[PDB]
Amino acid sequence: VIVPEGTQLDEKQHIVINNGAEPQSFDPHKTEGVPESNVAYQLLEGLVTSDSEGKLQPGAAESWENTPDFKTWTFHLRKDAKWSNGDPVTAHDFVFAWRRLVDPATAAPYASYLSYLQVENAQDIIDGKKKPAELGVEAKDDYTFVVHATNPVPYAVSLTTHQSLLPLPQKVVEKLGDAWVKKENYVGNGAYKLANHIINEKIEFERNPLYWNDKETVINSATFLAIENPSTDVARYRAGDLDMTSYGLPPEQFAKLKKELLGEVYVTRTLGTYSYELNNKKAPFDNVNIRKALNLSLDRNVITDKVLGQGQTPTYVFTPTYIEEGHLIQQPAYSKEPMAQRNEEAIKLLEEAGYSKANPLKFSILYNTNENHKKVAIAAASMWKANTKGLIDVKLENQEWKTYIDSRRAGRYDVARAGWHADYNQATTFGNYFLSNSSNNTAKYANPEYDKAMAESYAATDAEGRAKAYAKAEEILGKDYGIVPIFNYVNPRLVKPYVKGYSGKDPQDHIYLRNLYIIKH
Amino acid sequence: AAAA
Repeated sequence: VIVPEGTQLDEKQHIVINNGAEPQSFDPHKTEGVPESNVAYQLLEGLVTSDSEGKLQPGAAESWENTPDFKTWTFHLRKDAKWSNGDPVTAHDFVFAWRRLVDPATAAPYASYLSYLQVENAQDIIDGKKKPAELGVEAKDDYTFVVHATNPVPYAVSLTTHQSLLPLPQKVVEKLGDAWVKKENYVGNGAYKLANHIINEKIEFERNPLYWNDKETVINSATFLAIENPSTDVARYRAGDLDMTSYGLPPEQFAKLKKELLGEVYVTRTLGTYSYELNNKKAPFDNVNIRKALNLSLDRNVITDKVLGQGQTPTYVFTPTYIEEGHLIQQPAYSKEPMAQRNEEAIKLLEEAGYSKANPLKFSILYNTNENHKKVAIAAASMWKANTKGLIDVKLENQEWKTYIDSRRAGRYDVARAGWHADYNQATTFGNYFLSNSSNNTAKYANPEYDKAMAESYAATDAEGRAKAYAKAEEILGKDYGIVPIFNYVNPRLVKPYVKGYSGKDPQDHIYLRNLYIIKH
Repeated sequence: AAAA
């Protein structure tokens, strides 16, 4: 079906993809990053999934509907679908998984996701006020899963594609606990299963013959690598030892790669924002005046045009304004001032805060080991020093991905490199991040007025009303200088000419092995 | 999702 008629498929159907880092975990309730989701999406499948262009398609649910108030969501599950051990996939698995997500005992980084979906009692369960069984989801019968929201969520279906809402094999997890995730124990309902895992080297996938749609799966086996540095990724690609890079390429090589690798360079415009997150509860970044100084004195065009130059676009707000219902979000006024004015304002604010050339503002930029991040941090450090005439002095601190995520979540940072990719193609995937009570909010940003602005969106009865509430939230977040937004992403990748089914058009840039195929000639 |  996915293969055009007549196409000469290769016999082996093996692919090697750089996944970029060692994942924290293969349990979708214990993770929050792209490396993790890329693994989970091969092994498990939720209600709805997506094609190579990011368009929604039936997953574990073959049909679904909503009540006209957008509060009741009913999903019709496939009657003959099975887990990789032969157990049936039922609505009970979904009830089980979604309860486990908000269960405080799970301590899930994405606990808040069912709060974002406005599911009855989700927030109360997260807050320890109600038992997980009180969650407003139910198995009306073995193949009918119903979601009950307290507010209208017209974008509900798009949320259900996220890794945090993947089903888990209840019978297995209830018996094994957290140990279900070990390779010997793992059971899933996705297109692949784990053949091997060597920490810091590779993850090997093999076909799950019990996947409901195995007959349309083409790739037989795949390897995910964990290569942190884009230049190493490119080197392995050019040695013919991997087939698809991760979504970073070395800026200084980019031009020549386009010239030499005709039709192998893909650049996807994605719903993503690259920021420096400020720790709003750690001195001195609890001071709005300093957060403001850092924003004024960072020239985004230097990073996008001079350091990277691959199509990244400067931004000064968190939400990408091209996301659906994002269109009324405004770039802040200072972004239109000349750098000379901005820098003069920044220097005043830092002097008022008691910094000088002799006693500069000192802090570290925490980032995950990646030469491209290092380059951006070097440029940021350099701009902040020069633009403030010596009143900021910035050190770099790189940590392995797992450690970096831990450090951010633990608040053990001053300023951290941060990228947020949309979980679903609607503005709240960004706006929800900065709610006071969001499990994703590692900035420790909290403004009741922000929360109130966001809450007004559920009182709106149309897209315009929602888009106005999102604009007001972003305004509030901007006046607080809660973070330092830098750019909206592109995702440059190399893909070999014999790899088919990668579009360059998926705004979330997922790679599902079930969407790919290797051609012969 | 947090981007690598």
